[PDB]
Amino acid sequence: IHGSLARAGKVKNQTPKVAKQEKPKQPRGRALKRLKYTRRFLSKTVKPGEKVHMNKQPPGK
Amino acid sequence: GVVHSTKMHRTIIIRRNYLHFIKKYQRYQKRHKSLAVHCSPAFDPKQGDEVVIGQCRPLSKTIRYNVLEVV
Amino acid sequence: MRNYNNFNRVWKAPRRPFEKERLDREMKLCGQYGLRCKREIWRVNMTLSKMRRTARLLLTLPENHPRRLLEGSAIMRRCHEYGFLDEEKDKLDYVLSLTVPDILERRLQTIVFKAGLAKSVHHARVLIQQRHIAVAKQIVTIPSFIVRVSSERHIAFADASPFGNGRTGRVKRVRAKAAKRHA
Amino acid sequence: TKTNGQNAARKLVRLRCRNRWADKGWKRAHTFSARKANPFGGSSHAKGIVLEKIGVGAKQPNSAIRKCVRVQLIKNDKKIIAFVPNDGCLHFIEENDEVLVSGFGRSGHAVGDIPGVRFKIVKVSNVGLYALYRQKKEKPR
Amino acid sequence: VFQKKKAEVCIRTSQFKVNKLLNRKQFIVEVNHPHWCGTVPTQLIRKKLATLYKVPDASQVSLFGFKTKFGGGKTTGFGLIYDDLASLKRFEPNYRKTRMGFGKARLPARKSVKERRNRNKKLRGKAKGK
RNA sequence: AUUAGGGUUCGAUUCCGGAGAGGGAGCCUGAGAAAUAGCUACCACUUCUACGGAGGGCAGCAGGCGCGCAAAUUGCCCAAUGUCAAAACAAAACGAUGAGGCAGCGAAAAGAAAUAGAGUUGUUGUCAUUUCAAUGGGGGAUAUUUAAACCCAUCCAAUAUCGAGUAACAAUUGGAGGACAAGUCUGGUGCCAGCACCCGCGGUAAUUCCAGCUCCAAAAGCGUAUAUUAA
Ligand SMILES: [Mg+2]
Ligand SMILES: [Mg+2]
Ligand SMILES: [Mg+2]
Ligand SMILES: [Mg+2]
Ligand SMILES: [Mg+2]
Ligand SMILES: [Mg+2]
Ligand SMILES: [Mg+2]
Ligand SMILES: [Mg+2]
Ligand SMILES: [Mg+2]
Ligand SMILES: [Mg+2]
Ligand SMILES: [Mg+2]
Ligand SMILES: [Mg+2]
Ligand SMILES: [Mg+2]
Ligand SMILES: [Mg+2]
Ligand SMILES: [Mg+2]
Ligand SMILES: [Mg+2]
Ligand SMILES: [Mg+2]
Ligand SMILES: [Mg+2]
Ligand SMILES: [Mg+2]
Ligand SMILES: [Mg+2]
Ligand SMILES: [Mg+2]
Ligand code: NA
Ligand code: NA
Ligand code: NA
Repeated sequence: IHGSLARAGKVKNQTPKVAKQEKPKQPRGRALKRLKYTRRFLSKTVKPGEKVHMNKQPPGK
Repeated sequence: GVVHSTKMHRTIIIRRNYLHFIKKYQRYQKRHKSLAVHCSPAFDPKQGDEVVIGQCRPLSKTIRYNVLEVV
Repeated sequence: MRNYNNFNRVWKAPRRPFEKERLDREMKLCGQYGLRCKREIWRVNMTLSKMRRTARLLLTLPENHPRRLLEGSAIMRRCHEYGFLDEEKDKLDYVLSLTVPDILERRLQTIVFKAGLAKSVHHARVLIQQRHIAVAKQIVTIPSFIVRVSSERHIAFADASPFGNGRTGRVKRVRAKAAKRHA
Repeated sequence: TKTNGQNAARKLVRLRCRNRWADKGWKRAHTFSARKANPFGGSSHAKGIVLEKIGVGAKQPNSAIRKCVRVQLIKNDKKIIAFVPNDGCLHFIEENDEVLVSGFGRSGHAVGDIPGVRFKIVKVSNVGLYALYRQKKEKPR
Repeated sequence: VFQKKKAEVCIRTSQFKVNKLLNRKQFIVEVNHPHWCGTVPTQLIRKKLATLYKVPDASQVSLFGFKTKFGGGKTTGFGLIYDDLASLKRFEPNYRKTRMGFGKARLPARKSVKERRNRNKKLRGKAKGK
């Protein structure tokens, strides 16, 4: 017949449950802004001619 | 004003023509008002004549002015 | 109901939410001046926009206009007293050229760090928030305190603070109380 | 072209009044036809009762069964079709349940590949549907 | 550096005014307490003000509305010095006299008075007050 | 409110003016009312009764029932602000006042502002260590405030006053193809579930779904819907 109301939610129940891992807390407020400012403008020297990636990923497939 | 109608007994209608300014368009439009004025039997105005009127107490339902001069 | 206490907003959000040129420039200001959030920058932006708006209106009027003579001298007195401009720059045209860092430099957070009371701009903010800094012998706990040039020399450690003439702080007080009670 | 006379303000006023009706947005705001046909009657939200769960096929070139419900509004007994967002949220809705409905974001226009659906389910049994989806709350009864 | 000292209180008077209409003197009282631990009690300020102005009885000084300055070390309020104790007990508001001890006892709850008045509107003669 | 300017739009709502006290219409008194916590009648509702009768008008305050997407306490006080009045205050001797004020509730909106700061050594910066001081949240008071309380403010001895190290006192809300700041990442699903304001993604190697990780944006705020202004 014209489709099924069943199968609703199929993928959410299919997806294996991966627990969210525990990490140390991050600074909040001004400290977090200071932490981000250090990485962008103080942790490295800018090399012109190549853009800067803030979430560069390891190679795969 | 200017006399508009002279068909009532001892009463006349006058017209006050003026330009009203519309702010948005920065231009004028022609407008007029009509007033019922008591005319004493000492003036005998004609349609098209121009008169000077003065405010007085209500003399009828629509009359609030009296003819003071005819030009 | 029947309450007539005025209130108004002091900041405005940027029209374009994601501009890499503006985001990088504002992040540079946030980390250099130790600001908590972007609202502090935008609060300064609103202040700068008000003064420039008034200056532009005054420059339209002729020089002899009483509004230009009165209101024009008032704003320059404000710029000179708070250090936004310089005494040498005594024309309304220099109000138009004011920049955001100029106001940011006059903040108590920047002044304390520049004066040497704190070894970092972040040290200055926490020191001010911890009632260790006094301006003209008055404790100020507001980092956004705009310091006048006249009161710049009167900034020092608070009388009641352990860094000035006050009693001992927290860790020393509890330790001595711990040392006494442990007997 | 247009009139330019200094004493021609009446013509310019009349011209704008007549031509403002050609604007579909301006006409809709100044006419009651849209509100009379609007099931919400000009409201942002409306409460209703679920009549049945139905599956609506996505428009070409999409291929899906968008899960919707038939809702009868309490305020005016008008029947509407409302989309149920997120994955598996249809299980949170039952027959004769009290649901809060909202617009779909385009002010009465159909949204996405769903053929003619302009409403979505926002709350069910007085608790937010998205909160149930994230397990922040639990459905009473 | 710290210097352990006795906490001393200094009374400062400003905007002093004498009005014979109410038989008193009005002034703003400023209190300087650089090393005080907490707030200066109003009783202590009354004693110092009485000695400062050389009044016979300290009970004829009335103080109220003391606001501590931000950052500590200062307090400002209002003070009245009456010609005699009789004038103070005659012109001072009841709530201020209650703080000093010689105040009238509180009346019954206003709610109960409202019920009694409304109940009496039914009665005609000699029933009111039973 | 939004706007370079011209404009567009909102104004039930604090002040001024008008109107009304369920619906209508009459009227007495009075300087002033076509009054409604005044009267009379009718129509709608509605309460008590011993059945003969007698009543009621929250679009005042608080609070109920409905209605709905949608809006608080059946609280304290006349201390302030005023009104009325035969009336200063006080003395056996305290005028009323839900007008008003003060608290409760209250992420409408608005202002200020924490969630850390300095180092040591090891591995210019990060990281593992390692100390050092500081401070609130909070708990308290000779007290202060207040009509009385409650909030602020002051203080942690003045002879004599509690307290951060996973500072667990643990920040969230939406996103990461394009518009539009941020992943050729890793698993799971195969035009299904779902996403997607728009363009589009998914039919077995998904930059878009469900997840983990990482990253981005704003931040004690942040999404969504509907109006409205600019665009
Ligand atoms: Mg202190
Ligand atoms: Mg033509
Ligand atoms: Mg414009
Ligand atoms: Mg109005
Ligand atoms: Mg209405
Ligand atoms: Mg009336
Ligand atoms: Mg009613
Ligand atoms: Mg009278
Ligand atoms: Mg009436
Ligand atoms: Mg009533
Ligand atoms: Mg009636
Ligand atoms: Mg609300
Ligand atoms: Mg009163
Ligand atoms: Mg009240
Ligand atoms: Mg009230
Ligand atoms: Mg706030
Ligand atoms: Mg926290
Ligand atoms: Mg208060
Ligand atoms: Mg990008
Ligand atoms: Mg795969
Ligand atoms: Mg994959
Ligand atoms: Na009520
Ligand atoms: Na209140
Ligand atoms: Na993802």
